Amino acid sequence: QVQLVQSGAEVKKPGASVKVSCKASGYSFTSSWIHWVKQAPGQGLEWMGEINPGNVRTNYNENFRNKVTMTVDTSISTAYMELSRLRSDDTAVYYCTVVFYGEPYFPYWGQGTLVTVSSASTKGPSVFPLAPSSKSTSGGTAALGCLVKDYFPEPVTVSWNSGALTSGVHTFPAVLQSSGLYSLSSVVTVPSSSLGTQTYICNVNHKPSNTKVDKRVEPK
Amino acid sequence: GCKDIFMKNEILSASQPFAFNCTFPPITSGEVSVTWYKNSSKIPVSKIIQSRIHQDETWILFLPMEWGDSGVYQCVIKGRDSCHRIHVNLTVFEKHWCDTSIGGLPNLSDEYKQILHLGKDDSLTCHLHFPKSCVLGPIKWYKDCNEIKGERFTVLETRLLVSNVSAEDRGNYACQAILTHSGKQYEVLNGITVSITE
Amino acid sequence: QIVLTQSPGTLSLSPGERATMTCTASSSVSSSYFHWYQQKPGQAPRLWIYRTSRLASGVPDRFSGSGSGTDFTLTISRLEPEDAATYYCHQFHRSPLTFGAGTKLEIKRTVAAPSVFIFPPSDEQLKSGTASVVCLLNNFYPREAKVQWKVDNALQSGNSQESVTEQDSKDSTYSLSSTLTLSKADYEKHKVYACEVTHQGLSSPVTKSFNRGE
Ligand SMILES: N#Cc1cnc2sc(C(=O)O)cc2c1N1CCc2[nH]nc(C(=O)N[C@@H](CC(=O)NCCOCCN3CCOCC3)c3cccc(Br)c3)c2C1
Ligand SMILES: *[C@@H]1O[C@H](CO)[C@@H](O[C@@H]2O[C@H](CO)[C@@H](O)[C@H](O)[C@H]2NC(C)=O)[C@H](O)[C@H]1NC(C)=O
Ligand SMILES: *[C@@H]1O[C@H](CO)[C@@H](O)[C@H](O)[C@H]1NC(C)=O
Repeated sequence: QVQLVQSGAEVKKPGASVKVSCKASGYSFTSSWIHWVKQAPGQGLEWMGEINPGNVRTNYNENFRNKVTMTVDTSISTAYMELSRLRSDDTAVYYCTVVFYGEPYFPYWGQGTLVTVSSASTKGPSVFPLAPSSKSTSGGTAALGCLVKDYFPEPVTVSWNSGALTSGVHTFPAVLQSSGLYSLSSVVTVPSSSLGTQTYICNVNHKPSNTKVDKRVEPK
Repeated sequence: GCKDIFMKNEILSASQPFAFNCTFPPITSGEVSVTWYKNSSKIPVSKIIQSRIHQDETWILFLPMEWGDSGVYQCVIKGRDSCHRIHVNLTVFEKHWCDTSIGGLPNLSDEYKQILHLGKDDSLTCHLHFPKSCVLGPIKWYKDCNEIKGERFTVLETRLLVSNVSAEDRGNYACQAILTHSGKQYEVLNGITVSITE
Repeated sequence: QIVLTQSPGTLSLSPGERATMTCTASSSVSSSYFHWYQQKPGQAPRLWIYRTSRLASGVPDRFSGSGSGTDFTLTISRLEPEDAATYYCHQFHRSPLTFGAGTKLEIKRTVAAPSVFIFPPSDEQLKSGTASVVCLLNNFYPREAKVQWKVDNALQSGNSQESVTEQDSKDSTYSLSSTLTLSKADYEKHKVYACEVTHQGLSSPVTKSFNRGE
């Protein structure tokens, strides 16, 4: 199966540089063109360029002519995208895609990598449980969650029961607090009858600060 | 009063020398006159040798095929008591895979795919179909946009012999030859997606 | 640059209706190089239509792509809730590759009232000197909901933050989270923490409350 796995989110100071990786698998790395796409927050898709791992030929969009550098390491089937002299409008999600001969379109995309250009200090979040109770029931349904508070920059990923619990989950878009730090909650509705036998653990990940927290949400 | 035959398969070519022979047996096997037409049935393709598009014998020759040449081409095969009009779509693409992935081979048709058999002594073929007026020199072979150099790889006429085929032989191949016509040289480059079966 | 002008920017329609989005290219684009992508919030774009009219794997028959030259169209013959996403046109004909600005398709469904839930601050957070109270409005429609915080029947102002989800791909509803944040000292100065929700689906405002500790 053709797969593209990118590196995690990063935060970098203005003027600095960032290198995003894209590990490929499921096909012959040198027989294809790897492309990079920029998605600025609130904006659509912008094409940055392409690299052929076979002959290391690169073709960039004139808009990224002096900003981007695309390289590959064929030994580990990995493409790299490097932005230099970072500025505010380089904050965006970056995707890698692959193109095959005779198929001029993008059928396979990486998951994306958020790059934040900021002078502010990276901070990992604090995870608090949002415990179920009598004021959290509705038709024999109970709501519970996790409050992922005070982190910078975006993003945090939240999963429930290591990915086994996805049904009824709502992970909210983060809010910017007056402090400059972000905060979000991730909730789930479950049967209140089994609150005594089931375990609900939220798994919070904040790659920029290397924070990985697991928090068990117990009934109050 | 001419029997129209519409061909279902389109022919794809890069923006380079290209030729198509009006071979439609047994219709073209008798004592017939073959005439090519471009998006027309009233003005035949010119027979001027110095013309970029011209008829050479029973062939339509593009030296080179360029953006704008895509369309329906007709071969009118006239016999004593018969007339047939074969309609074939000829499509040109501008770019080559090793230069860029943009605006190139629009789909992977059978004329751009080949297979090599695992563990066997097999070969790849370079398809260069041109009239006698076109002389083709030796063929250079490429894999993944680099020239092929190996002990298991041998060049023989239009074939690339591959001994002891391995799974690592999958990839994009390219065969290149110099075509000479009326004292002028042109370059032909064909890509091939090569897969392996056990 | 082949500029792709996509329209409309937003489309709000009911299930079973016909959705139409156009893309006008500044220069002629060959049909084998014209494609559409579907993108849901938080995810990578997904190939939807390729070669103008070919459906990508997993794309339902209700989707249809057509066009030539400088005019292309994506049509959904009978909308399902799972069609809510942003769609983008794309050309692979001439460098640089360009995409349209997108057409965000919103799905109009019947009025759904929110299920309201309230969460007192955790003991772990109270220990650190801060107290955040969360009010949750679950699976409602339309997205217009009004959440008021009341501490001992006193309407609060200036100490809360709201966040709404994208539209759900199965039921076309929205969910909202309101967090009231106070210091531990200010949290202890009051007893009744309540959030009152007003929505089109509620005949009278719903109030979810708790007494600090009790
Ligand atoms: N009677 C009848 C009949 C009626 N309706 C349809 S619709 C349809 C169909 O396929 O849809 C096929 C038929 C049909 N046929 C039966 C009899 C017959 N006899 N010949 C051909 C033939 O398809 N000819 C190819 C060239 C070739 O021979 N190709 C084989 C090798 O290709 C690579 C070599 N090149 C070297 C470069 O020049 C072309 C050939 C051909 C293709 C296009 C134009 C021309 Br005019 C010639 C046919 C097809
Ligand atoms: C190109 O096509 C022509 C047909 O238009 C082929 O010529 C025919 O060949 C057969 C077999 O020798 C003869 O019986 C016919 O009389 C020929 N017809 C004409 C009009 O010449 C020719 O062989 C093809 N050339 C190649 C290289 O494939
Ligand atoms: C050939 O081109 C014409 C004109 O665009 C088109 O209508 C027809 O479907 C094409 N046929 C094939 C076999 O591609």
